[PDB]
Amino acid sequence: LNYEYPYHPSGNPKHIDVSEIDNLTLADYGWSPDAVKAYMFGIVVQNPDTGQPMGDEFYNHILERAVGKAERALDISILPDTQHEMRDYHETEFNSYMFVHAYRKPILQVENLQLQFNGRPIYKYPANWWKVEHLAGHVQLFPTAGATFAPQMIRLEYVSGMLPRKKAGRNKPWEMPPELEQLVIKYALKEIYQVWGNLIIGAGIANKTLEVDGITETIGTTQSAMYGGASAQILQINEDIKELLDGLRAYFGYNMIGL
Amino acid sequence: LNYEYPYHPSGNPKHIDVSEIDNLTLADYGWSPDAVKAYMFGIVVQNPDTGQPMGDEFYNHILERAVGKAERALDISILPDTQHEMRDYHETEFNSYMFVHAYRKPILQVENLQLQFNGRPIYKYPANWWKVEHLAGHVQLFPTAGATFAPQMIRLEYVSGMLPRKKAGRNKPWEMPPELEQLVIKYALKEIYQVWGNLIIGAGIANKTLEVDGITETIGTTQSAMYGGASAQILQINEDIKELLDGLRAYFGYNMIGL
Amino acid sequence: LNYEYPYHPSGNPKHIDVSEIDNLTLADYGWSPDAVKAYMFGIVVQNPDTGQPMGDEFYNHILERAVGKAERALDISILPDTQHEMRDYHETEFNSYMFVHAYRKPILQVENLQLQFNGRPIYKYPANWWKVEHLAGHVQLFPTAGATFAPQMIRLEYVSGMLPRKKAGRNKPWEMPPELEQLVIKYALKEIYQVWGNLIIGAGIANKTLEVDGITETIGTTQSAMYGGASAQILQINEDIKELLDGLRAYFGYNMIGL
Amino acid sequence: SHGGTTRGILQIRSDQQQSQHALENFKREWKSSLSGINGSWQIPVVMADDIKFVNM
Amino acid sequence: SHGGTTRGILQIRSDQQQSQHALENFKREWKSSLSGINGSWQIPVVMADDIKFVNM
Ligand SMILES: [Zn+2]
Ligand SMILES: [Zn+2]
Ligand SMILES: [Zn+2]
Repeated sequence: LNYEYPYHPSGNPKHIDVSEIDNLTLADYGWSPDAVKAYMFGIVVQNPDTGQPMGDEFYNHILERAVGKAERALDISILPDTQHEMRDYHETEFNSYMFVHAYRKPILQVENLQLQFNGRPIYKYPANWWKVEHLAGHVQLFPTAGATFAPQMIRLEYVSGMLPRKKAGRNKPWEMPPELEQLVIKYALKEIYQVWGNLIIGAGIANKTLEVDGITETIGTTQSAMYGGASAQILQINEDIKELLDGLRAYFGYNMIGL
Repeated sequence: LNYEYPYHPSGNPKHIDVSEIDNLTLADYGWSPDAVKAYMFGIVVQNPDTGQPMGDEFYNHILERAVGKAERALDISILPDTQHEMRDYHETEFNSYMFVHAYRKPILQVENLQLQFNGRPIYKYPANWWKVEHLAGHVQLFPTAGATFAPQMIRLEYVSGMLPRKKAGRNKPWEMPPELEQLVIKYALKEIYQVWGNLIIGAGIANKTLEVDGITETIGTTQSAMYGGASAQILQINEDIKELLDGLRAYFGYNMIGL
Repeated sequence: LNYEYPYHPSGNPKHIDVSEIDNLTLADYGWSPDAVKAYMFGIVVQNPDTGQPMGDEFYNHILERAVGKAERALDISILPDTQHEMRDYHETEFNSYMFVHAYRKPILQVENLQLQFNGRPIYKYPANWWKVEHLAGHVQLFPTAGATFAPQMIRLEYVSGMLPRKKAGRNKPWEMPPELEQLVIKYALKEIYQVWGNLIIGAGIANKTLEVDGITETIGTTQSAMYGGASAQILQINEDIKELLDGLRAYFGYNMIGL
Repeated sequence: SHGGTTRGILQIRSDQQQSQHALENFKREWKSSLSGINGSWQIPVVMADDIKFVNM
Repeated sequence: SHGGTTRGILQIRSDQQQSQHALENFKREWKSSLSGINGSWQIPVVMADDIKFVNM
């Protein structure tokens, strides 16, 4: 077999170039102001006195925080990033084919794996030994050929993250599921509805009547002393979030550790 | 290896200069009056009789207290600060590679570590022995080469805190998660909504009608004898806080100690 | 080492001069009428018949009692004061490096520590032996070199209290947390809202209508036979208090004693 | 030779599961305080919402 | 040599924990009435909202 050294085509196939991780952007995953606005078709958000529409800056801000919330809501790494870990030796798992669980998952690829002492490599494992399970976040060695623990013996460098899916409706284990995109959308949408729900009427108005010279107008509104103007949509979005998180917490597993 | 002495590049890499910790400010983390106002787009807070808008002083005041509340809500150190601890010897943990848990986390870097007697250094551990786990708040030694406890034997100097994140959507373990910023925002916003909710109408008005010379006006409002004018927004913000704190209390672990 | 005698720089560093404890005032901690008024921006409290505004005397009165309530709500000493204790000998804790828990915490500094008999010093411990843990309220000795209890053998003089914090957003263990200030504010604010909630309308009015010569006015109000005019704000302030006390009762620990 | 000798499962439960990083440094807090002869008589204090041990 | 021999925890519970001063003079009330041979057969009366002893 011949390959770019670390990327042995069975155990550690290359999925991204370490230059592309700088080139990828939120819009490449479909997280864009236009995508949010699409879910608010027929609505426009604008300053009631000034008339100017809300700018895309706030949309992108909200989207970046929605991605952060999604990355803590599921114990995952979404946008590609280079991770450098110093990991403890434990005898049970070191005996178990040098088992290590990465802090961040999925693994896009492993970049380096060494056993070291004060930064000196004691051994560098051949890349043909590296066994990677991308969605699990597991790395192992299968060698071709006085204490139960010690700190920071293992040095592991890898890329965590997901790539945008290459086919409609489908994703590989290292590609983003189609509806995690929609989950991040829904999180953005829930904040934008909170903004819009202030502006449908003047501040604090929950009923109005005006009568002048035999003309009468009277409006009841979705605002009230209990419920804000976008309560309903937020409730629905919360339902959708609940279903989405149920499904995605079935796709990613339960966390476990042996003590 | 060559390095600035304490900052051995494997065990204690330098993340901040001890001059920059004075230069960092709240606005560098995005906590600014403009950031709060953005979440109240289309609202303005102004004195009903005087017309003057509420000044940025109150915004910055509220933000500083929102940071304090966030630092107690999660057992964390947010803004960089230099911590000096005198720590007890305990035989079990001293035998466990000189294990010490810092009072404040994350560790940005360790500055000094000594075993002492009446302020006299008995031993100064080489910086190449220091093993730091930044997000955990753990420090250990891995030496290169009549009682179970005694008070204040170990002197530990370090910087605790978080740095502002360098990439969109991503944070290293020593960088602030994108939505802890939003949590501090939400805490500020919850007080500013309490202020604004007094001023939408005259004091104590919950309904009004005026009729003069065949013109009639009638307003119902979000105030009531139970609910204040911004009850709804505060409730929603409390929901968002609950979700954010759930996620962040999953990111930081459960506290534990052995007795 | 050279130092002002009691203030050995490792075990008992000096944090305040015993002259400054007289010079510190509530306004130095930010507890001021202006600080309360800021949280009631756009409101003014004034005698409905006399028109005169409520004086700062009542504000300072309320603030002093809010500090007293805060000092019992958390088992702490807030404003610096000199504490003189006569403490019992107990064999277990005297054997445990002369362990004593102070009645008041934090310790700013220890001023004197002696073993005595009818006021005669039997031994005065060298200040280089004193080990102080400020936030815990613990003092111990680490000597450099017929009954299980007896009354009032140990004489301990110290300063308890907190200093105003020196940096924004941050506090040392002997400095006041930024939101304990806000807790004392909220306690003051809760009484001032009870005062203001009487004056928004005439006494006992919960609805009014007046019609004269074809002009009609009609007002519904936040007063009712159940809820007072500021019920809502008081409820919200109670919520904020609950969150603040949760956080601060996590910062200070659970009380314990061995019998 | 082949069995599961595992005594039981320590169930800790809260509003959400810990991250893997949190759980691995909790494993370090555990082993540095409680393992072997060195830890043998210490007891951990834990303040989780509920703690259960299932005997298998 | 190293263990916790502690029999158990006496949990007393009320609307709020006692101050440290209150708790230390409760320790004095306790030891002056109940410790050693001198106290050996007396029983304390306590009127806390609930009292529990946890066997460890
Ligand atoms: Zn896993
Ligand atoms: Zn910890
Ligand atoms: Zn205590």
